[PDB]
Amino acid sequence: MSGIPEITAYPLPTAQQLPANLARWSLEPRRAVLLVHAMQRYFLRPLPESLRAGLVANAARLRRWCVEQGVQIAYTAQPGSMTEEQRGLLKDFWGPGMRASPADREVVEELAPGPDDWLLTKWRYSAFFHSDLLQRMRAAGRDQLVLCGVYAHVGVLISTVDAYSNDIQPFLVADAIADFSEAHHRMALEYAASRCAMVVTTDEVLE
Amino acid sequence: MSGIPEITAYPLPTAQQLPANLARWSLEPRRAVLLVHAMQRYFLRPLPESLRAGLVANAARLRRWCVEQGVQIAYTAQPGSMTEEQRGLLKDFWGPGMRASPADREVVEELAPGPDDWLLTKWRYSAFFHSDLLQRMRAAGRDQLVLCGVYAHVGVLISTVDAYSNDIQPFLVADAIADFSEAHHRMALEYAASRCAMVVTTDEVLE
Ligand SMILES: CCCCCCCCO[C@@H]1O[C@H](CO)[C@@H](O)[C@H](O)[C@H]1O
Ligand SMILES: CCCCCCCCO[C@@H]1O[C@H](CO)[C@@H](O)[C@H](O)[C@H]1O
Ligand SMILES: C=C(O[C@H]1C=CC=C(C(=O)O)[C@@H]1O)C(=O)O
Ligand SMILES: C=C(O[C@H]1C=CC=C(C(=O)O)[C@@H]1O)C(=O)O
Repeated sequence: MSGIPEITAYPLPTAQQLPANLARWSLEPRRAVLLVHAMQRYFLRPLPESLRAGLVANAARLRRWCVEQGVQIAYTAQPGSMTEEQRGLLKDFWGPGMRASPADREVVEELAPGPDDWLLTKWRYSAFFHSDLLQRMRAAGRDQLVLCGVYAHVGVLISTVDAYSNDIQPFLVADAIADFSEAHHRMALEYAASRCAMVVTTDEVLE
Repeated sequence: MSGIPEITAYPLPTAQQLPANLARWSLEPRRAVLLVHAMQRYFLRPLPESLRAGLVANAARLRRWCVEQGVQIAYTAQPGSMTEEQRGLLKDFWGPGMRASPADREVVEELAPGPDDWLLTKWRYSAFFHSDLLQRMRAAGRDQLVLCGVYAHVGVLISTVDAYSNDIQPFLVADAIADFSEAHHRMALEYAASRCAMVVTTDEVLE
C-alpha cells in the first residue's frame, strides 16, 4: 500500500525546457549545502530504469562537483519501520512505509555517503521537519541549498519551500530530481521558479 | 512590485468538480480550528469583484457555522511594512509587500474578527512559520484544521502541508479559497486531495 503510483518513463528536462527564474540568486560553494533528498532504495525502485539511471548519473555528477568545490553534502533518509505514532498521517496516503532493512532504507550505492557528509532523518515532506538540518546549516554558516533527489513535487518541493522560508536561497537541480510523472515534475519546476528557488540543470551548476 | 499577477474572473469549483479525496477524515467541531488565511485588504484587492464576492460570502458562511458549532476561529495577517530583515527572500518574488496601514493590513469587514478569535502573525507561506499556531492548537486540544482564504496554491496549500505534517487533519474548503487563476486553484486542490487534506465545499462542511 505504498501510495506510489505506476511511473512511466519520461525525459529529464533540458535547459531550454525550464521555466524562467524570477529570482537572481547565484550559487557560491562556500555558502552551500547539497541536499541528497530521499535517495533510498525504496523510493527509487518505482522508477523505470531509464529514469533511475538518468537521475542517479546527474546526482552523482552533482555530488562530485560539490565535493570538489567544498560544498557540504547532506543526505536525508527515513528510518524505516516507523511506529504508528511516528508514521502518523503518512499512513493515510502512503501506508506503513518502508522497512528498517538495508534493502529499503539504504542510500543507493552510486551516491554512497562519505564520512564528512551529514546524515539527517526524514520524517515528513520537508527535510527540515523534526531534523537538525536548519540548526546545522546555521552553525556551519551556510545559507544556500542545492536540492536533488525524489519526489520533485512532494518532499523536494516542500523542502525547497521551507529553505526559502528560512531565508536560505535554494537551487533546484531540474534534471537531478525525478517524480511520479513528467507533468508532476514540470509543475514542481514551475512552482519553484516562480515561488521559492532558482531552477537550474546539472550542467548549469558545473558551469 | 507586488509580484501578484493580473487575475481574471473564474468560477469557484462545485462539489462535482473536486478531485477525489484519498483520505477518510471527518470533521469534528470540538477538534477543530478555522484558519482564516490572509484575508487582508491588500491580498483581496487583486481579485476581480465577482471572485472576491464569492470567496467572502462562502468564508463568511463558513465562519458563522464554525462559531455556532464551537469551532475555534483563527486569523493570520502580515504586520505590514516589514523591515528588510523581516522581509528576507520574500523581496525577490513579492517586493517590499504591504504597508502597515489599515488600508492594506486590515481583515476585510465581512470577516471581522471577534473577541474570542485568535490573531496570528503571518511571516511566510506557512501560517505556522514563526507563529504560535501550533502551540495554541496543542494547548487547546485541537488537531483538525479547516482552511479558507488566499492564495490557494501558495500560503493556503503550504499551511495545509504543514498542518498535515504535524499530524493535524486538514479540511481545505475549495470554494472558500481563491487564487491567481483557475488552473492554480484546481492544481492546489489536486495536490491537497492526494497529499495532505480532505477537499470539501462550504455546503459539505455545513452538511
Ligand atoms: C507543483 C506540483 C503540482 C502537482 C499538481 C497535482 C499533484 C497531485 O496529482 C495527483 O497525482 C495522483 C497520482 O499520484 C493522481 O492520482 C491524482 O488524481 C492527482 O491529482
Ligand atoms: C499545486 C499548485 C500548482 C502550481 C503549478 C504552477 C504554479 C506557479 O505557476 C506560475 O504562475 C506565474 C504567475 O504567478 C506564471 O507567470 C509562471 O510562469 C507559472 O509557472
Ligand atoms: C520521497 C518522499 O517521501 C514521501 C513521499 C512518498 C511516500 C512517503 C512514505 O512512504 O513515507 C513520503 O512521505 C518525498 O517526500 O518526496
Ligand atoms: C497571501 C499569501 O501571501 C504571500 C503570497 C503573495 C505575496 C506575499 C507578500 O507580499 O508577502 C506572500 O508572501 C499567501 O501566502 O498565499
